[PDB]
Amino acid sequence: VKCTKARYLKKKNMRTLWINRITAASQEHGLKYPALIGNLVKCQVELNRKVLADLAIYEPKTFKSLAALASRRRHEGFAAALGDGKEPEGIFSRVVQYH
Amino acid sequence: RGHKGERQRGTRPRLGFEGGQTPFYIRIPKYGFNEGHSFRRQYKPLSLNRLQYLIDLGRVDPSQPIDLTQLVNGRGVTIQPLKRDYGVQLVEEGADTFTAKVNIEVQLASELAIAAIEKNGGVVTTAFYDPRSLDIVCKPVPFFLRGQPIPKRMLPPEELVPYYTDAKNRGYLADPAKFPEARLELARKYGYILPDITKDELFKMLCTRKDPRQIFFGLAPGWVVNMADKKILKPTDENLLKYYTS
Amino acid sequence: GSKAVTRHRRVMHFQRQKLMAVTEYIPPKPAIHPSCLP
Amino acid sequence: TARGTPSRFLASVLHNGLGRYVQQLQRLSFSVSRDGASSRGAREFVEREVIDFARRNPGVVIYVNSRPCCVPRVVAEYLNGAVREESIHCKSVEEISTLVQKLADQSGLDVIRIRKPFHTDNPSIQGQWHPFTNKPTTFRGLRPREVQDP
Amino acid sequence: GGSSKNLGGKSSGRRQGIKKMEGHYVHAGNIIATQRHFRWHPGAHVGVGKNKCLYALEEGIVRYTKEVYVPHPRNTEAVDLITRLPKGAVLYKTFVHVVPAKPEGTFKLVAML
RNA sequence: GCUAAACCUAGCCCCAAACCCACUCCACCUUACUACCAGACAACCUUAGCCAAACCAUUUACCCAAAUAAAGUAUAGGCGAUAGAAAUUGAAACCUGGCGCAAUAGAUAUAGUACCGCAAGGGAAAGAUGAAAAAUUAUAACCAAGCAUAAUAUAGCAAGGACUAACCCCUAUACCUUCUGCAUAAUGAAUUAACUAGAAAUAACUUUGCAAGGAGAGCCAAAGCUAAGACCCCCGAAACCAGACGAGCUACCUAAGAACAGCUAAAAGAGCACACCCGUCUAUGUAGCAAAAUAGUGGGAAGAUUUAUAGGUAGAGGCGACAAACCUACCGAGCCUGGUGAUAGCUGGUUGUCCAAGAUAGAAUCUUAGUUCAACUUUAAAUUUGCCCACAGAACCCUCUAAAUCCCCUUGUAAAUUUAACUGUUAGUCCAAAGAGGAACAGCUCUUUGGACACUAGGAAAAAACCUUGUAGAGAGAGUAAAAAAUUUAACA
RNA sequence: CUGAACUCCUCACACCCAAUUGGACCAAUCUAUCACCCUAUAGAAGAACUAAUGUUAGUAUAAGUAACAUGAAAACAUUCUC
RNA sequence: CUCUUACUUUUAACCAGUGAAAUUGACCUGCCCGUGAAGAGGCGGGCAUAACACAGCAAGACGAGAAGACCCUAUGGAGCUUU
RNA sequence: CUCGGAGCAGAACCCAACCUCCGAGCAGUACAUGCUAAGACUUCACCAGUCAAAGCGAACUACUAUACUCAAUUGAUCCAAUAACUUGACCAACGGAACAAGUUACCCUAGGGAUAACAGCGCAAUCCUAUUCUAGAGUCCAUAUCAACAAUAGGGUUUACGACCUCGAUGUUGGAUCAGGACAUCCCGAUGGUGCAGCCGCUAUUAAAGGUUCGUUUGUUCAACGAUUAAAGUCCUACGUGAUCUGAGUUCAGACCGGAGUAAUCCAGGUCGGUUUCUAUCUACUUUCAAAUUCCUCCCUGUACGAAAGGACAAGAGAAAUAAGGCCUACUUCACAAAGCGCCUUCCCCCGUAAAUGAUAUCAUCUCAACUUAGUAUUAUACCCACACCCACCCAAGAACAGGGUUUGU
Ligand SMILES: [K+]
Ligand SMILES: [K+]
Ligand SMILES: [K+]
Ligand SMILES: [K+]
Ligand SMILES: [K+]
Ligand SMILES: [K+]
Ligand SMILES: [K+]
Ligand SMILES: [K+]
Ligand SMILES: [K+]
Ligand SMILES: [K+]
Ligand SMILES: [K+]
Ligand SMILES: [K+]
Ligand SMILES: [K+]
Ligand SMILES: [K+]
Ligand SMILES: [K+]
Ligand SMILES: [K+]
Ligand SMILES: [K+]
Ligand SMILES: [K+]
Ligand SMILES: [K+]
Ligand SMILES: [Mg+2]
Ligand SMILES: [Mg+2]
Ligand SMILES: [Mg+2]
Ligand SMILES: [Mg+2]
Ligand SMILES: [Mg+2]
Ligand SMILES: [Mg+2]
Ligand SMILES: [Mg+2]
Ligand SMILES: [Mg+2]
Ligand SMILES: [Mg+2]
Ligand SMILES: [Mg+2]
Ligand SMILES: [Mg+2]
Ligand SMILES: [Mg+2]
Ligand SMILES: [Mg+2]
Ligand SMILES: [Mg+2]
Ligand SMILES: [Mg+2]
Ligand SMILES: [Mg+2]
Ligand SMILES: [Mg+2]
Ligand SMILES: [Mg+2]
Ligand SMILES: [Mg+2]
Ligand SMILES: [Mg+2]
Ligand SMILES: [Mg+2]
Ligand SMILES: [Mg+2]
Ligand SMILES: [Mg+2]
Ligand SMILES: [Mg+2]
Ligand SMILES: [Mg+2]
Ligand SMILES: [Mg+2]
Ligand SMILES: [Mg+2]
Ligand SMILES: [Mg+2]
Ligand SMILES: [Mg+2]
Ligand SMILES: [Mg+2]
Ligand SMILES: [Mg+2]
Ligand SMILES: [Mg+2]
Ligand SMILES: [Mg+2]
Ligand SMILES: [Mg+2]
Ligand SMILES: [Mg+2]
Ligand SMILES: [Mg+2]
Ligand SMILES: [Mg+2]
Ligand SMILES: [Mg+2]
Ligand SMILES: [Mg+2]
Ligand SMILES: [Mg+2]
Ligand SMILES: [Mg+2]
Ligand SMILES: [Mg+2]
Ligand SMILES: [Mg+2]
Ligand SMILES: [Mg+2]
Ligand SMILES: [Mg+2]
Ligand SMILES: [Mg+2]
Ligand SMILES: [Mg+2]
Ligand SMILES: [Mg+2]
Ligand SMILES: [Mg+2]
Ligand SMILES: [Mg+2]
Ligand SMILES: [Mg+2]
Ligand SMILES: [Mg+2]
Ligand SMILES: [Mg+2]
Ligand SMILES: [Mg+2]
Ligand SMILES: [Mg+2]
Ligand SMILES: [Mg+2]
Ligand SMILES: [Mg+2]
Ligand SMILES: [Mg+2]
Ligand SMILES: [Mg+2]
Ligand SMILES: [Mg+2]
Ligand SMILES: [Mg+2]
Ligand SMILES: [Mg+2]
Ligand SMILES: [Mg+2]
Ligand SMILES: [Mg+2]
Ligand SMILES: [Mg+2]
Ligand SMILES: [Mg+2]
Ligand SMILES: [Mg+2]
Ligand SMILES: [Mg+2]
Ligand SMILES: [Mg+2]
Ligand SMILES: [Mg+2]
Ligand SMILES: [Mg+2]
Ligand SMILES: [Mg+2]
Ligand SMILES: [Mg+2]
Ligand SMILES: [Mg+2]
Ligand SMILES: [Mg+2]
Ligand SMILES: [Mg+2]
Ligand SMILES: [Mg+2]
Ligand SMILES: [Mg+2]
Ligand SMILES: [Mg+2]
Ligand SMILES: [Mg+2]
Ligand SMILES: [Mg+2]
Ligand SMILES: [Mg+2]
Ligand SMILES: [Mg+2]
Ligand SMILES: [Mg+2]
Ligand SMILES: [Mg+2]
Ligand SMILES: [Mg+2]
Repeated sequence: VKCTKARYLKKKNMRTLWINRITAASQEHGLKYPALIGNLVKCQVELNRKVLADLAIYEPKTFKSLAALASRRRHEGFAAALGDGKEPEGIFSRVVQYH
Repeated sequence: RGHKGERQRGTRPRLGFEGGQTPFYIRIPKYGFNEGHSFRRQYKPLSLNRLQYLIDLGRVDPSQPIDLTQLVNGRGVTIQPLKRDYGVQLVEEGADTFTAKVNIEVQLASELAIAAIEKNGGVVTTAFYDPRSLDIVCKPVPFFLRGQPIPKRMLPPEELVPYYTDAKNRGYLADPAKFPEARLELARKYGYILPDITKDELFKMLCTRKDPRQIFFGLAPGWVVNMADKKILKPTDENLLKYYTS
Repeated sequence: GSKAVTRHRRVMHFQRQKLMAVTEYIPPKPAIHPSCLP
Repeated sequence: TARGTPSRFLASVLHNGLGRYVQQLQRLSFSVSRDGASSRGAREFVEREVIDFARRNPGVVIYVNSRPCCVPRVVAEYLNGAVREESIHCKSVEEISTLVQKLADQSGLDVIRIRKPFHTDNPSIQGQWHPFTNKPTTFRGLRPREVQDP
Repeated sequence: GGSSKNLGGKSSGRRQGIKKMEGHYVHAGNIIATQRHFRWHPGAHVGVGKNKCLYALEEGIVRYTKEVYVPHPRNTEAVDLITRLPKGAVLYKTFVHVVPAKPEGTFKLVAML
């Protein structure tokens, strides 16, 4: 019975581990975890947390680029929110549409 | 088996018990629905449809007298003397389409059933059989293997003597002189012309009737049938002959 | 259980507690405090 | 359970599929009975299926042995040396076909818990993370609170 | 200790009331309502039993209406009330009716003599 | 590596057939198994009760001479439970077999022996080589618990997820029974092996045969009838009755015996005090030396005393200086066997795998620890509406002019009713709401509408009843649901 | 942002309620006929045990614990102590 | 008894020999507060924490023992009394 | 204990409590309250009960005429009586056994924590405490002190209520032993107020380190009384604690008295007597190494105070008791030694308030203003601290083990 129910916890724990690892990597670049995950989605980057945690360990240069991209998108959000609509959309804020 | 109580332990009360409330089958008043049921006479119905059906298929022969033996031998009717059956009652169902000319001996007959057979030129008689006689006449061969002399047929009980002494019912103990009037009355009531059966080629057969003390045609009380040797033994003692002829 | 009218203030069902919290009076706030204007 | 059984890492036999694919199933040994209801489905598999199955797999040597037996069995042997015995007792012809095809597709490694659903010998292209990966360097490599040129 | 001084009071519900609501189809004899007192009064083609139960005298549809109430001049209690009413005031009560659905019969050709 | 494990015979069971039955010499009804003496005593006589009737009081099947059938009919009966014929009918019948057991089985049986009891009576356990033991350094090994080889390292229902890695990290309140609800500090269980618990009619259903007939006389039949398959546990009282066995213990009695130093008084149911009898108080002991003892201290000790021997009174009874004493260690009435597998609405137990549907208004009852009928629930079958609901419609009397309901086309949906056959559930908990009782107490009690629980998961700290959420598998994917507690204060003319 | 067995995603799907009820399979045994290193189709039945203060037997735990025993010397003759 | 003390014997403890009983679901068997079928070694939050004997103690394991004898229930018994 | 009406249950039906109210166990008039028969209702089953068109026969052309008024006004089967019709139970325990009461402590079995007594838990009427209000009492004066009618809270010690764990057992009073804890403080400490002169008191704030007696009757906890004390505190801990003890009480079997009953036997009654097991498996624990509290005496002093009577505080000194830790010189029990009745040693702190300076608020104001003193200890220091002679012997060391000595191993 324990072995059966452990299948749920394995998935849950696995994801808690990725979030901890992603949080650590993001903090090395001065970014909090919610800012990275949230802003990457706004760039239409659908990388999941499993891949992101692996990239942090084995592809640290790519991860810094992803952190930089998230940070750039985050700053564009602030500028847009500050503006009154006069400003055009940010270069990285433009969304690719699919019909 | 459930949990605890009487259901699981197997000790629930008898069927009909209701937990102490006066049960349904007791709180209803007694009434004589079934009083004397075992002494009530029963008659297996034989319809004219069934009789016509049996004749058409060759199972009963209308060229010879038809009695219980012939009906049973053709598997036309099943009689149970142990179940208080006293014979067959001829019922009217099928009268409209009944065409056969028959000489039939039954125990009871409806007025309309009598008319259906008489309109076609047939003869119908009502004949009483006591429980022993009825058993013998229905299954003769089992009786013959008992090695007993053929018994006499007992007379009807006093309550049945009026029925069998009345020409309206074609009673076997009724005055033959009264039949012509009774036969003509039905012909008038039901709008048919009474045929003159005396002119028929089968008139002798139509008249064949067993004596009121005779179980089988052609066989007298007190005869011993020897089936193994295909013989008949007749007693000659004067006292025995008086007993069997009285 | 307790009756609808009690001597003490009866505890509310949590959903009702939340209902009360969400429907509290919110006073109109002026853009500039009126004491800061002539 | 996982703790009550052995485990292994996902792997291949001689890097199979890298340069070319080599079927790992090397030999099949059937033991059918001329008489016996248990082998009815195995006898029908030898009449129409085994011959066409060998045409497709010329690298697998099939040995059909008809002998008295209560339990017909197929024994599969693989290039890595693994031997697997699977009973075909009272199986239908279609059931046996499926089993035999599965044996052909397997590598022969132990069917036990695989720790990871992937394997790689080169997990990092840009350099595996270490504690100094994202740390800046300082002039003359001076440590915190270290007097230079004293 | 002590004992309660209220005895009795354990009668079960009578299950009285309307059996056939507005618009329902009734056959002749069907009980429309049962009542302890006159709450609904018998209207057209509605009989009243000895126990005040209303039943259908005809097959049809049950209808409930409000009608002016004129008592029998021999009903002393009701006549005593109406005589004491202010002129211009008319009593009303609720009546139930059955609207007959089928005709009493039809003339059919039976012979050509 | 020990302890052990393993075996196939001994015999036994059920039938058939057949009627049955002893004997060397000597001893044996007196105290049986005792060579040898004067007596005369002589056998029969209704079973009862448990139990069923849900108490119990009339009553409650027990081979009685042919299987079958008549027939569960006539008839009997608190006409209740239940009991139950006859006339009549009428067949077969060749011992030497087995879908019986195989050492916890089958007879209790290796034996009615050992052992237990005064007696009647109760009553076991077990053996295993081979052709040869005149082959005995012979028949290899492998298998329960328990141990040994080989004690132990923070932390915890002892595992799971895992991991390079046993542990360290994270997750996780044994099982069974019983309950509204059990990690419960409620029940049972040291562990291993073996043994140990669902028996059948009435109908119906399914599948064959034949069919207005069916069936190898009986019986049934307005498509029936014949045949088959498939549903109804185990252990346990205190009791009651019958017939035996017991007064070598003890109560009392009968016959014929024995014991009682010394001192005082000399008369003694007199005093002191040994032997002897009894057992007042304390301590010890409490599976003890003892199923009533030991040590000391005590009562009596020529008497209504104590005591050896043989005998008598026997359970509806005896005996009793009445303590309901004592009658073979347990007497409000002995013990043994039998009726007897007594009965238990009461507790406990009830054995392979997998899937599916499935939670409950009430009435009556010597009934509320239980039952029967409804209700709910399950399976099969039939054919037709079921649920949700638009107007219109449903009371006056009276203080809350309440939330609502009933009826109901349309519409959205797929159920509903009927037929057939049954079982279990009928000891209920908290939450919201409308009330009643209590004290506008209760984790209180009583109804009503709804929800949840007694089934899963997440949350509220742990958490049956609050919130989120249901339909089941794998995944080292993803989006969410519910989901964190806020607040800080008194000068004055 | 985090956060379920809710929902989506790849593949699959009869596969999470007590009492009760319906259904699909099946261990071993015996018999009929097969089979012939352990089987098949059927017919049968003393047909399956983690629990009844269950019965019998073995061995544990308490536990090497509670408890139990022989006066002294000597030449084993004897003597001494009580 | 105030108010206990000393000594001897027994038991005791150690060595040698012999060797039981009740009991026992499994145990890798801490403390505090809180919680909960309402009194927790096992749940939540904290704290404590190498391993292993011997001798004591009796606060707890709702400790062992006897299917509570009190109380109620059962259309369960029995003794005795009686208008 | 059956039946009906009303409320609870407001509007279809239905709906409980040892809930709240009122009734029934008939009466009267008919004598077609004759017969028969569609369709319906129904007390949540069944049984029973209810309403009815048409028709037959009557009545009828004056009768709210046709199943009478009335709410319930009632009783199954068997059986009995009877020619028939029909009748028969306060069968009221009212779905009704044809007919049967007491008592048990001499008791038994099966069960129940489904259900009481002890304890826990829930609750807080009762009980206890605090605050709010300002009538009244206090010579005046509400608040030195006490306090009515009420109000708002807290406590969980009482008596009750509930029936949730336990009846295949959670041992029931008081005492002995050892006590852990709370502070709502009885004594000792520090303070504010006083109707505080002083000595005594009353009241409140703070303080739980330390302490809180011995006797007579009673089983007693209590209570009364005697003699003391600085004081003889209140409570919780399964009304702490029976695998530590006690068994006087309560509460089995015997017996007596009063009383009840025909008796058996019984009563909150009194009275005499009456068996208290356990060899420790687990948890916990077995030298908190070591700072002390209090009374009295002298002195201050017959001083401060006071009309007088009376009569202190602080410092200073001495001597005791208790507690903790040791010791044997003497005494005593005793005698290579262990002991008390003997002797020796014993050290810091308590935070309630009382005062300056001085702002918000240019005075003042001890200040949840910045700040200054009474006013504070890292509680102090003390103790402990080495180690392969170790076979054996001795020992003031010790259950074993360990420890000390052997330069005291013929
Ligand atoms: K009848
Ligand atoms: K035996
Ligand atoms: K159990
Ligand atoms: K508990
Ligand atoms: K419990
Ligand atoms: K218990
Ligand atoms: K004797
Ligand atoms: K002894
Ligand atoms: K039980
Ligand atoms: K019962
Ligand atoms: K939640
Ligand atoms: K001494
Ligand atoms: K203990
Ligand atoms: K009754
Ligand atoms: K209360
Ligand atoms: K108990
Ligand atoms: K006393
Ligand atoms: K323990
Ligand atoms: K100020
Ligand atoms: Mg059970
Ligand atoms: Mg029950
Ligand atoms: Mg409420
Ligand atoms: Mg009412
Ligand atoms: Mg009612
Ligand atoms: Mg009986
Ligand atoms: Mg009885
Ligand atoms: Mg006969
Ligand atoms: Mg045997
Ligand atoms: Mg083993
Ligand atoms: Mg852990
Ligand atoms: Mg089980
Ligand atoms: Mg309970
Ligand atoms: Mg739980
Ligand atoms: Mg338990
Ligand atoms: Mg129990
Ligand atoms: Mg059966
Ligand atoms: Mg009797
Ligand atoms: Mg007797
Ligand atoms: Mg004697
Ligand atoms: Mg004598
Ligand atoms: Mg003398
Ligand atoms: Mg004397
Ligand atoms: Mg004397
Ligand atoms: Mg005495
Ligand atoms: Mg003697
Ligand atoms: Mg005597
Ligand atoms: Mg007496
Ligand atoms: Mg007595
Ligand atoms: Mg005896
Ligand atoms: Mg017996
Ligand atoms: Mg039984
Ligand atoms: Mg299901
Ligand atoms: Mg009754
Ligand atoms: Mg009931
Ligand atoms: Mg509806
Ligand atoms: Mg509708
Ligand atoms: Mg019910
Ligand atoms: Mg409740
Ligand atoms: Mg997630
Ligand atoms: Mg889902
Ligand atoms: Mg699925
Ligand atoms: Mg198989
Ligand atoms: Mg088979
Ligand atoms: Mg079995
Ligand atoms: Mg077993
Ligand atoms: Mg067992
Ligand atoms: Mg021990
Ligand atoms: Mg010992
Ligand atoms: Mg000794
Ligand atoms: Mg000892
Ligand atoms: Mg020893
Ligand atoms: Mg136990
Ligand atoms: Mg606790
Ligand atoms: Mg120990
Ligand atoms: Mg001890
Ligand atoms: Mg425990
Ligand atoms: Mg115990
Ligand atoms: Mg019990
Ligand atoms: Mg009896
Ligand atoms: Mg009804
Ligand atoms: Mg009419
Ligand atoms: Mg009744
Ligand atoms: Mg009734
Ligand atoms: Mg009676
Ligand atoms: Mg007494
Ligand atoms: Mg008992
Ligand atoms: Mg309870
Ligand atoms: Mg209590
Ligand atoms: Mg308790
Ligand atoms: Mg309170
Ligand atoms: Mg005043
Ligand atoms: Mg308390
Ligand atoms: Mg309750
Ligand atoms: Mg117990
Ligand atoms: Mg103390
Ligand atoms: Mg205080
Ligand atoms: Mg106590
Ligand atoms: Mg004791
Ligand atoms: Mg104790
Ligand atoms: Mg006493
Ligand atoms: Mg007296
Ligand atoms: Mg006494
Ligand atoms: Mg002084
Ligand atoms: Mg100043
Ligand atoms: Mg100033």
